[PDB]
Order: sequence, then structure tokens, then C-alpha cells
Amino acid sequence: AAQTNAPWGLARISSTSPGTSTYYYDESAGQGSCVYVIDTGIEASHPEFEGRAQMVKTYYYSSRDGNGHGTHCAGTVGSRTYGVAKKTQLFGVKVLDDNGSGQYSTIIAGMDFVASDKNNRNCPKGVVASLSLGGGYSSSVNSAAARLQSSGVMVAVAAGNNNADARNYSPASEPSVCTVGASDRYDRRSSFSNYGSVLDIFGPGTSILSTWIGGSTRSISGTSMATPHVAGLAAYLMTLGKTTAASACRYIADTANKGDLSNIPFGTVNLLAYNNYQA
Ligand SMILES: [Ca+2]
Ligand SMILES: [Ca+2]
Repeated sequence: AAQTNAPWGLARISSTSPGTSTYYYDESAGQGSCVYVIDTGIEASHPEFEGRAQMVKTYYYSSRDGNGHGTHCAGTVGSRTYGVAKKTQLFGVKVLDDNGSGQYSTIIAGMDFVASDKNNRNCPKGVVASLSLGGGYSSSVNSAAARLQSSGVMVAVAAGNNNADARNYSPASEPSVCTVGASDRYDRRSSFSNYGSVLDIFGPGTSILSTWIGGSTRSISGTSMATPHVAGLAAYLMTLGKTTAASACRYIADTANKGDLSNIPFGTVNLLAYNNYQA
């Protein structure tokens, strides 16, 4: 299947070169997979989700996304127009308040919620978790992501937007998950993107157009935007049966666009998420 004039990020993960505007993907499009968007929540009523998104858990007074970050990242995972896996089921876990902040204990609780709740859902193709959040190093935040990963969930986390080494940030520094750095439309490392050896993959992170609260859309930047690309990519490939949750990050790096990014500091992987689709 081919989506013309797709957001540059979708077209980039379906191409070996930058500058295309068509997102090519297998029409299964993540059908049968589930992605938990652990963020500010998801406006599940947005027409772009077509009934495939729903709130499953909040840690605040409402499950409503008052921020828009979670709806944006959910839209990048699998909204109709802005999503990588356009047929996937989106579950929203609101661990961050309407200002975008959250306690580590709340974020650890949300990760442990996904590890259990996936046993009550119907995800025959696999379970994915998109963690578009980051803070300083925390051995407990790292451990919760490792437990999420070990329980059988493809965990994708943002490398962080500090232009620093990601080893000082959690859950980015947890090696068992999929730490995702950010790139722009000219295949440069995003100027904000964290780097380091703990990084596993890069995705489109600068000026990512996706859903927003109020039934709207907007473009924003961050490794928090590159993470749902890889989370949606993992969901998309798990549905195709090419990978599993334990092996998806390793598989995505093996099939990535190698050496195509500039400004990648020495020691940091030069790998761009790539769906490897051949129409
Ligand atoms: Ca290339
Ligand atoms: Ca890793």
C-alpha cells in the first residue's frame, strides 16, 4: 500500500533515501498488534484513530488527554494518516499530567500496569509499549522498563532531548529496551537528540506532524516523536511475523538504513528505522 504526501517521517522509514513523500507499507499495517502509549493519554475520539484507540488506565483525576503529547505520539504509532501501523490497536496509559510531567513512581506503576494488562487484551501479533518520556537516571525506572521488556512487550523509549549522552537518562539508559534517537528530514541527527552507545536506533524526530487534542493536528519535535515511529514500526513488523517483542529492536537495527545519518557522534549507532517494504 502507498500513502501519497505522507508526513516526511512515514515516507522516510519506507525509503532508503531522504526526500520522498510517499509512505509505502504492507496493507496488514499492524493489524492484530497492540501498542500501549504510556504518556499524557490519548484523545480516543479523534477521527484519525477510527475507533482503534482507547484509554485503559489513568493515574490522575481524568483519563482525558489535556496536554496533547500522548495523542500526538499515539497518532504517530497508528493514526490513519500520521501513523506507522495504521491498523493497530492503541491503548493509552496516562502516567503524565496535563502539563506533561509525572512522578517516577507513577511511571513505574504504569509500566507494571502494561506488563499485566496485556494479559487481558487481544494482541495475537504482539504487544508494544511506546515510552515518549524521559528524566534523569533512575535504577528503578530502568528496572521497570526491563520488567516491561522481559514480560514480553516491545519497549521503545526516547533517548532524550538533552543533546547529551543518553546513559544519564531513564528509561533511555536501560540496555534491554529499544532506546530511540531522533533525526530530521535531511538525515541529520536532531540537534536536540541524545546520543551514546546505549542508543539502538534512530527515527524521525524533528517536525513530526500527527494528531492533537481537540480533533486537530500539529507538528512538533523530539526524540519523544521518534519513539512512536519505532514503536509503530515494531508493531507493523510483528504483525508481518518477521519479528517478536523480544527480538524487534534487534531486528529493526539489523534492517535499518546504515550510515545514512550525519552528525552521529563516534560510538553512537548510525541506524535509521526502515520498514524494508518492497511493493
Ligand atoms: Ca541510503
Ligand atoms: Ca537496547
